[PDB]
Amino acid sequence: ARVKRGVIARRRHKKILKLAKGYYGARSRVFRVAKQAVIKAGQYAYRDRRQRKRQFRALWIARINAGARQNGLSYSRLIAGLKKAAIEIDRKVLADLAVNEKAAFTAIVEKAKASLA
Amino acid sequence: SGGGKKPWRQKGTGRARAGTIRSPIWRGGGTTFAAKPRSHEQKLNKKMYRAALRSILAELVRLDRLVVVADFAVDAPKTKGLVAKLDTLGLKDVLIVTDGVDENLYLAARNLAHVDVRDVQGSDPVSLIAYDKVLVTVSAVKKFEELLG
RNA sequence: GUCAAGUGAAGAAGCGCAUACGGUGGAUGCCUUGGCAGUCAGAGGCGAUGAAAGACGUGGUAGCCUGCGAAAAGCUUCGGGGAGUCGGCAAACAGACUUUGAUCCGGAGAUCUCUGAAUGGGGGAACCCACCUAGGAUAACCUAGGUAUCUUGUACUGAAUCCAUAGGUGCAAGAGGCGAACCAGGGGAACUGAAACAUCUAAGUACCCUGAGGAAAAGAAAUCAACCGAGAUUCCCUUAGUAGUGGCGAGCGAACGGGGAUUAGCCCUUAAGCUUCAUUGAUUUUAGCGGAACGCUCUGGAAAGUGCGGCCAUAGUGGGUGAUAGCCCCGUACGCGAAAGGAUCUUUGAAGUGAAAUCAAGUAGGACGGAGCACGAGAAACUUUGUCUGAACAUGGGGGGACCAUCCUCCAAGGCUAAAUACUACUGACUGACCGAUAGUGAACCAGUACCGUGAGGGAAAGGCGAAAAGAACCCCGGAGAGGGGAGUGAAAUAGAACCUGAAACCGUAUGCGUACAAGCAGUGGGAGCCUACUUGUUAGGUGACUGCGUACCUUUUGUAUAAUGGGUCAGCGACUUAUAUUCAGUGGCAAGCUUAACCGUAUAGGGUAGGCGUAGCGAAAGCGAGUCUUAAUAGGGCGUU
RNA sequence: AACCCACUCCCGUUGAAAAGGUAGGGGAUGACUUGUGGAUCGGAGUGAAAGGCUAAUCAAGCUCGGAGAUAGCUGGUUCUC
RNA sequence: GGGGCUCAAACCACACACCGAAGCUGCGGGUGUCACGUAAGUGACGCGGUAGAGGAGCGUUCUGUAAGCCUGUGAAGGUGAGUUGAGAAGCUUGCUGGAGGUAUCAGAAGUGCGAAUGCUGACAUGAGUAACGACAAUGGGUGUGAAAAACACCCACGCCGAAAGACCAAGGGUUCCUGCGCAACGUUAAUCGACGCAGGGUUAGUCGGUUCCUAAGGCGAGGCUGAAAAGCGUAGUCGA
RNA sequence: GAUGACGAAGUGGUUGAUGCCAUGCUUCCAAGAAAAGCUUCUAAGCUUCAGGUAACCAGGAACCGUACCCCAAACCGACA
RNA sequence: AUUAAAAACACAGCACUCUGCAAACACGAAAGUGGACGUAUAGGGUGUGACGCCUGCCCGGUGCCGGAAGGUUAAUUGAUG
RNA sequence: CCUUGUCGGGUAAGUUCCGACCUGCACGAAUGGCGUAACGAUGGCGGCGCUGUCUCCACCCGAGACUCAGUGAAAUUGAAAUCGCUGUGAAGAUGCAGUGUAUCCGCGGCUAGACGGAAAGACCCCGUGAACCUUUACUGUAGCUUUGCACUGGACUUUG
RNA sequence: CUUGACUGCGAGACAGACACGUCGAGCAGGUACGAAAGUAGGUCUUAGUGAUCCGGUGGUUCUGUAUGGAAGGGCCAUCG
Repeated sequence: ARVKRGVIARRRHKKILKLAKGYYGARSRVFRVAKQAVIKAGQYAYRDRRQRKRQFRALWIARINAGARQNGLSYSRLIAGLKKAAIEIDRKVLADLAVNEKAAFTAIVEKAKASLA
Repeated sequence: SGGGKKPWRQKGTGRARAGTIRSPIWRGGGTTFAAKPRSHEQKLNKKMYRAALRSILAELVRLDRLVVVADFAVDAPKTKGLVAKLDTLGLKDVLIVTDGVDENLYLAARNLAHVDVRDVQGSDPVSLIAYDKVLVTVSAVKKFEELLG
């Protein structure tokens, strides 16, 4: 039972080279470089499913900071005043109301100033 | 064949290190754990053989796969005669186990495509499980009780 | 309209990514005229009647293979075959041969150049020069025989030296050389292991040498056993990794006793046996002959495949035939078959041999020095002998592991013997959970070639059109090119000869988008824009401006982005196997038992329980035993006991 | 001068050349140079001696075997959870 | 760390708020173990990992299953797309291909490659870069040709001339000559060639060899010697 | 330009070798191949025809190598 | 040979020592052969190195040469216990 | 060795050279001691000539370089979208941090870096590695030599 | 005064990878001293040492290659 391994080696290399397509030069077309680029892309993608949740939070916080300062309040005073009250409303929909629904965000910052924090 | 000399000297050549042309890494070279003619015949105990037999005659009974006849004898060495004798029984793809194989019964069905004629000593677990029905004579059932217990 | 300030879309020398077509390249798949390994048989040699191995010739075209040998791809006969043929790469073409029977196949002959043991003498293999006899030939030769050395036998001859010895001449017979292994001998390592290394091991191995045969060798008790017995030798399984042996280290390793395969002993008051002949029948082999049973239909280039209905079978899983065939062909099961050779067995004569003469003397034994016996000379028996010695004579003699008595058992110093056993370069058949072109032989192909070496010696790469050459008439560009564009053939030519499929690396052309103020493992998270398909949206594909994070992989290390190692890349290949002993787990069968090994077997069955392990242990042992050992101890203690 | 040699520089070092070229240099009737044939060979030759040379190989040639020597060393060891 | 900071954006206190991790919590999945459960069935604690132990799988080739099933209404292979699984991977399909393939469950392994200065082929990069082999030396004309720096001829220029000339031995083995050619070889082109195809050419009493003779040395009947193989040698007979 | 016929002068002096006489001559030590062909002598034998020696006549001299390269592109250096 | 040409090696000359011929010595399990068809003015080994002047002291170690014959001492003998 | 010892000469200046001295680390008489004409592709010092050796290079002549046409290598190479500085860090960074500079791509040059390329460091270490040389290492052996016993005898004499 | 620097052991611990090592009540047999309880298995304590294999010596109940013995081996004590 001699078994000739050239038909499975090819499909495994096609799988790696298909995962590597779009990359520069030998990163997309030779196996020993495409393999490393695919593994590295996988590590970065694991890391960046975490940093996505880190980076969007900071953007929300920066937009809420900018929207609250137009109404005469900090970010931090706003988050404190929204817990002297009870809003349970997150950084995502507050940033969305900061850009889009500005009168509702003004109502929210006035109910935070109403709790005097 | 060949492969006595070192191919090159070991230093200076700037090349990887070889001691023969016929190394198994090389394409002329040998295979690393090259086979030699071995045996695959293993030991089955006598009791384990006889007890594996006694439990496939039991399944040939339960699955309605075993067929007992009083005697099974053909007249002439003709395959057409034995086809006609099996077609009365409604019987294709059969292992015929007689007590001793007659030469008429052997000359017929040694051409026939799905029929095998064996004796009781000459039956085996693979041919009992393989053929879709198993025809035995009464003398074969006597002989199986003598052998198997 | 003007002037300021702001803002910025196209415009790519070239690149990047994606896509689509190509090119290179030969992977992959599929295939096989080649290998590899067994089983069952064969016959086990060929050679002075000139071998194995060659050189040169030999053909209508003539290079190389393959045959042949100046009678040269053949000649003569017998026998078979019954329609084509003049071997292959190599298809065509000439001149022809064949039913008055070619070609082809087997048996027997004839010829058989030169080399090579090479043998008339030389020699640098395939060349050079001879002699004698017989016959034929007109100052030139030609035919057919001889002409080596050695050994043995014989005849003639005869030196010193008288006799006869050496020697010499002639006859007869035989030898020599080659071959993969097997066998019996002569001579015999070292690496290695011992974790160094000397004894030892490896190992009486490898190698070199000499003989013989189809087998050889050995073999008919001066053999073992314990007072019972067995009876030649060889081979296998055990006893047993046991007793021994060993720097008592590494290791090396029996025997008794069993189980078998095999079957015989004849003689030195002359035998079995084996040869060679002549016969007596018989069997095989070298070639062949016959050898059953299928039609219609669909798809298709083509049917063996589809659908339906049959038939044959001592023949059904063979090969190939335009796709997969028991019924189309060659075959297969099954019967038949030989002018002539060969081989085995059998009669019944014959000549030989065995065969050394007459039961064993420079022999047994011994002293030194070795070697072997599993046994490193050791308490060292037994065997063999290089040196030196040296017996008895059946009221002898040697063996029973130092040695001595007593018993038991054999008769050495002369021989010959079949089978079981080993091996396979060589044939034939069959087989494979063997390979399928980097594999399998080094070698599927014009391979031990090409090539490399002064040589010994080393040693490649290279398979596939199509079912059939139907291998592309003709036209056009081009150099009466190369290569193409058509046309034809074909089912298919992006099957067009470098020809099945035709991957990846690598190189292009086309389209989309992004790229010329931007700094780094080239991605990843976010993300605008643009472009295509859709059909539109909270989509799919392609680019990815801009932006956060971000120093490859391996290996080694305490630690590597490391300026440590390793890798140019791709595609193939490339590393825990196998055998035998054993231990543990899991899983089965039998169970106080289980299990067989060789071997027998109409053969994976069944038989064969010799042997192995278990049912009892203790002790160094004798021994004793549910106990035993130690001990003065019925005490203690160690080990053991539903 | 031929011939034989090889002291110096420079070039060349992937060479025209695996040891050369060009300029200069030494011997050049002899312990000279050379053709052709022959002899000596691997613990063995030959050596006006250097471990020189023995087929571009030399403190023990080449080749084939023992042989897949041995390596407490280095390198490598292939799919998944 | 930089910009920059001086009733601070530095320091010493104190206060309140905020950001900040793969930590915790929420929400949705998968898995291990343990306990419960007529086995749906939940709970609870877990779940970084090198050497290493243990457990469970995928895929490749072969054999049985298989005289089965699939397949020329198109196999294997190749190349895309979609899709499904924790993964190895699976499944469906467009094109290519043009004859084979192997559900399932078992048996067996030449069973999985990126590294070994790994083997062997193809192909890159360096790069259209260095070179193109003595610095005797070339310039026109004419022809032939598809095309001439290079071929041939003419004119002229150089160079060797104790050779760059004529010849013999060795070694080579047809390279010689003539027709036809230019793919490859020629470090460029080639109409030329020591290249390809096909023909032809080598004439001896006197030149060389054989033949005659011997040197070194070889071999050597017999012979001496040596475990064998063989060594040495007499007669001899090769050897320029 | 290829070929057939015809075809002038073709003599004298000097210098001359590393060639020849010369395997000579002189000299010196380092003291300078073998064997055959050749000349000659007999032996063993012949019958002393054969054999030898001259003359003359007729006839013969086998086989093999010869092309081409050798201060080389053809040999030895993997190469023009 | 291919990084060292020299002061290195060689050399004439010198001295020591061996060798009486079947030589010492060398290659050869041996036969044989070289030395040498030579013969002590010859032949081997060793050291020194033309020439000129010279070549001093030491015989304890070690070697080599000779010497008595006392101790020791091997195989082999094989008394005695 | 100290050491470039001291003194003389040579030079403007002399660790070298020549002549002495003798405190010879550590000369010394055939592993010869001292001299020595001639002879060295021999070592070291000084001089005359001579000059691109030099100050200090200028110009010229050919052959490459450069461009054009034809042919067409190499070592190396994990992939590259391949800056400077200051730090940091397996401790000397194009790739890390901070920060400056910097439109995109050649060609000719030059070599400061890529711990550049070439050779599994030669030095050093290590291996219960190897090889070969030495000897008064250990163990042996060829050869040489002593005696016994054979081959090997008789005859006398001295003698236990 | 005298041999307890005893013989057979040895519950149990300490130490400890192993080989080794350390302490030891008690029991039996025999003894010292002491009138007797009792002390005594060396020394106030911890160093003063060396495995195995070979050999030597003295015992022995064991073995003892056909048997009776020996040889050699085994166990026990001891030496190099």
